[PDB]
Amino acid sequence: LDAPSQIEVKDVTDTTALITWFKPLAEIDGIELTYGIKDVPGDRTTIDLTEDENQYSIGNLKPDTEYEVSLISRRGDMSSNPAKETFTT
Repeated sequence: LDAPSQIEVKDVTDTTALITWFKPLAEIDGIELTYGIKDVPGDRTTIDLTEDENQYSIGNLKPDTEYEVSLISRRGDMSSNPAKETFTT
């Protein structure tokens, strides 16, 4: 599976951020989005999106903190390779 393309984090405030991407080429059941404070290994929330969703708004983040977001395309048993980006509030 092809990973989501043109992933951009925009509209970042001290506590919120908007993640946007382009839908993968291949048909997929959904996208798994995982985000958390970059250097805290245990801080990882995963959201399962449906194939139709192309953006996700995150709130209640910590100010002046570096975060990492990772996205994977899914289709049954299969998953794409993860694509990751960092952003700072």
